[PDB]
Amino acid sequence: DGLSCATPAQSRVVEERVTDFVNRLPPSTNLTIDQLRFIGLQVLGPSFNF
Amino acid sequence: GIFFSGGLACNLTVNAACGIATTGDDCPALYYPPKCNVQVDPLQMNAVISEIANAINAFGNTYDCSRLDNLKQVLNRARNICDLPPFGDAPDMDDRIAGCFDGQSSTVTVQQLVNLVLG
Amino acid sequence: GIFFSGGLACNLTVNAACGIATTGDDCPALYYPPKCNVQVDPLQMNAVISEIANAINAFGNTYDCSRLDNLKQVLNRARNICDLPPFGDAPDMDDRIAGCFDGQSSTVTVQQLVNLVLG
Amino acid sequence: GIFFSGGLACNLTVNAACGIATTGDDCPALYYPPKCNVQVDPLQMNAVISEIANAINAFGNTYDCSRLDNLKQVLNRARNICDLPPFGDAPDMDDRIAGCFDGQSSTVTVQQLVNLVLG
Amino acid sequence: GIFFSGGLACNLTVNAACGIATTGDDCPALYYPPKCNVQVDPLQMNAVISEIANAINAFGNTYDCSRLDNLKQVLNRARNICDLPPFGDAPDMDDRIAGCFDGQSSTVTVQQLVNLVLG
Amino acid sequence: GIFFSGGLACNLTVNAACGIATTGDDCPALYYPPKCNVQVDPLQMNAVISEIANAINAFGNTYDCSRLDNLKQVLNRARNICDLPPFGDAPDMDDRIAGCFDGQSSTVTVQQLVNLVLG
Amino acid sequence: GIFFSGGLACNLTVNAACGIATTGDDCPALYYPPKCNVQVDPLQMNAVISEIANAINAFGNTYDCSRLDNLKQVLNRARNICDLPPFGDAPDMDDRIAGCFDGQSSTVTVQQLVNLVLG
Repeated sequence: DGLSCATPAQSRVVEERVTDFVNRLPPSTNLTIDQLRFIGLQVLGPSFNF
Repeated sequence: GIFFSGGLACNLTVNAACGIATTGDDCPALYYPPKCNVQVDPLQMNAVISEIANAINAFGNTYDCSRLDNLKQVLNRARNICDLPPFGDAPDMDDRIAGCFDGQSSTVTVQQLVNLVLG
Repeated sequence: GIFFSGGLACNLTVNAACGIATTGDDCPALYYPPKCNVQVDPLQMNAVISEIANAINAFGNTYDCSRLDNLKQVLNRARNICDLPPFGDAPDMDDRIAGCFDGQSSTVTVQQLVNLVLG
Repeated sequence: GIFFSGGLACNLTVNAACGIATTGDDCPALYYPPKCNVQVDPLQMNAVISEIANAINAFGNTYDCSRLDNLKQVLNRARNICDLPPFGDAPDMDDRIAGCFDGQSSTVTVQQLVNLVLG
Repeated sequence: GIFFSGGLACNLTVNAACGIATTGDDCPALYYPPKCNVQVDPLQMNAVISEIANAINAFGNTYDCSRLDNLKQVLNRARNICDLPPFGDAPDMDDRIAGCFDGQSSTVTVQQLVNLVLG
Repeated sequence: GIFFSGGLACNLTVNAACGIATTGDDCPALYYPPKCNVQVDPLQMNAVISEIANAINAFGNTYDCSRLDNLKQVLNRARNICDLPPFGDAPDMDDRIAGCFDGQSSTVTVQQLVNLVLG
Repeated sequence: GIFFSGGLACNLTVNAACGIATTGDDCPALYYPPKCNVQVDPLQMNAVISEIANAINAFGNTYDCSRLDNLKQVLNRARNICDLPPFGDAPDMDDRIAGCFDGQSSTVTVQQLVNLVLG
């Protein structure tokens, strides 16, 4: 939520990176919200709502 | 009030219902705009909080923060006829009685009631 | 609607009352997570404001922010019977009349009352 | 509850109802201060969403997110009398009949009406 | 001990029990808040262990680490009146006999049963 | 319930008494697994302490936070038939009296008692 | 068992009950320390769950997950006589009966009571 405020390039790359992260997650390991949120922060900036 | 101070009209945003009747050109109907860096105003939220709180305290009831259905109980007591207290005296010829009338929910005076039943 | 679309379930947060009957899955009951960084969505505050306003404008009354207790007045006009317009017509065949019958609030016909008063 | 936890009293902010009757110090009436570095608390907003959800769910009605007048229709169905279900059982002697009495929205037993109609 | 020191009240948590009769006011019926990262206090568990251990130790019984039904055995010994000690000497007339009279478990004096049987 | 939500079956862990009779598969008996990365659910401890609280209030006695022997006191009061209330009226033939018969704790009516003694 | 394997003595910590009778020192009573942080052992909590659940299922009752008073019901089953089933045969002279004697929850066999009746 909140990804429509960004330029299309950032939205596309964020979706690609989160898909890649979840697909490569090892078995027996938690999928925490902080990890996805870090993936989004590292692209959108630290003062973006996401 | 509960509307945004510098908001927009009804049709320039989303989730905004118009047709709202307000008193005078002041206190207008303005809602939040769909922008990226707009946050809900605390002072505007205080209005909604106050409206809900005053809605709870209708009928002299008291608001408890532990439960999340006080408005439901108030709105139930609204329709629950049994809630209405007994009348302290005996009726007379001019008092009115609740009831529906041909899809025109209204009140009927004991006068015409006694006129129809006496026949 | 008034629910944050990117939200959670009741048991996954606090101050959230689940068991909310909805007209399908397309409008699910979701709430804000108990985090210290999430922000309240304006395009939801719009829906809450629209709900309260449409409630106030019921019965033909008009909203006015000089009085933080408009919904209180609306509830009072919703419960108080007197507020009902007098039935501008003579009573007739089976115009139903309401009351707390046998414990439950319901309505009975005119003929049902004349059945007992004739006896 | 629906009040801001770290808030101030009613007379120290704006748009804050004064004299709200709670159920003890446990649930104090506090509103958002007029400062700048304060944001609407998502949990406090969850409280209000839950209250409105319960109010809509009352009277066996279900929520719809495509419409913005749900609470309005609930209030209308609360006031309307033909919405009340019809009664099938015969009214015993001790039922209740509602209507205006000396300018008051109350009810009287069937005894009063029958004893008056004797005359 | 029990009733976690920094806990909430009846409805503010999940699975809480209500109505808890407590001597004094400084021993409030508190429950762990249902939020992120709260950990149960060791000391509370110590108190609960103490309570369960005293309950098991009651009636002069001893605790075993290899058995997980000690409290069940103590409850069984509470029932099964055949575990009660016999009376050493001859009984007197003012004694009380247990029986469930007219649907309520009570005691009656020996004099009463002797008068009843002599009749 | 007081079991862990995502726990293991009866024989897949340690310190679990299995064969527990529950009402309905819907809520099975599940215990915490033997993994080094598990934390006790505070809601489960809330359920346990709620059970102990409901148990401690039995027989009318109130809970004391300072002293820690209370379940032992309630159990003692359970095996304290001397603490039973004396009966106000006179027993009849249809009343029941409990005792150890043939080794099992059971009851018999006073009519059987008088039939036996008259022989 | 329900104790802490690596705990300290009762006198060294708070909320600890001393003098707990146990089958030798191989089953010692130890508690969590108030010093350097320690998390409650999930296996010990499994032991407490086991003990409570065994206590519930006594007297042929079954555990419920919808409500949270089960142990209160079990304690009501104890100390309540007539719940005790009736005896099929007739009370023989040898059996024992209950009753408070000289302020002591003792029992006496039928021989003595029949002798008091005949005497």
